[PDB]
Amino acid sequence: TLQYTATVAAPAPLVFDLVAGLENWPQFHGPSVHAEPLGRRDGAEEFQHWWVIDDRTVRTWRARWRFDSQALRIGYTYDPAEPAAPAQHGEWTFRRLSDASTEVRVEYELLGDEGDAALADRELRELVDCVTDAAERHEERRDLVVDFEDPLFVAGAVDDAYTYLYEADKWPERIPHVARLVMEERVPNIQFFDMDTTTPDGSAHTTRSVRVCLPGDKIVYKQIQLPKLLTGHTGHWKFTPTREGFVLGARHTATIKPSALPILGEGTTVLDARKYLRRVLSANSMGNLRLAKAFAEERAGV
Repeated sequence: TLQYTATVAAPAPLVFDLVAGLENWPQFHGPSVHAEPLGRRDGAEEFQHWWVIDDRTVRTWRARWRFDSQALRIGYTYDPAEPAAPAQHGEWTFRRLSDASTEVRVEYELLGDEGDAALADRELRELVDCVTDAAERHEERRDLVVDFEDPLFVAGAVDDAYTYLYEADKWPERIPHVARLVMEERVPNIQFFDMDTTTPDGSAHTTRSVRVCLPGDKIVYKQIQLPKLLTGHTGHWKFTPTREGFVLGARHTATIKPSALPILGEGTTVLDARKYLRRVLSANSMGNLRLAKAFAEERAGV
């Protein structure tokens, strides 16, 4: 049995919550793109995981988790991943050292012979490092992290709006200011693209996104090449049926980089950056939502 232990300057329940909240790892852990709950399996919670492991490759695998918020323990088993990574079995424990200090310990084993133990060790340490940072900077992140979702009712079929937001390779001809989009989808329903967006002031900004596409449900994405103002940006396009149509949701979770605040002008505060992002990101997304809505409603005979 292998082991890694670290000290986190935050309360144990907060650290436990960060690790247990699998769907939110993408908010503070670089490689994490999504985690999708798949139901129970005799008391365990089954999940599918997606990590971006280089700028054109995603690793996905199935896992089963056991969360104990009373004992502050988390058990997990990973099936073998694609591309190959070994099966793994482990346990997290979170131990009080003081009111605001915690000892995190992970004990685990790789199953089988074919793994890269060095790689697995480094990946665990980076995850624990990210947990540590998110926990220790919890109060600061309440100001740096801009998290919101804007909905729009659509009187039509989910599949039509889903197709519209899924076929991003067509956006340059459909969505204003989308000047270029270079799509890669070698693995079905896992997309990478570079995108150039123009703005009224001349300049054009390139970003790169990775998306996990869940047909009929949602598209979850993460920007892996970011604007200078951000250290993180995740979001989705979500489709929620109602009795009279469905409600398309555009979420953004964007993390401000304090050192880049001056990019918005002399005197820019964190709140100024939050206001900028909330307005600019929602305006861009609402443009997409209204286009997807029109597309779906047209196909529904209005």
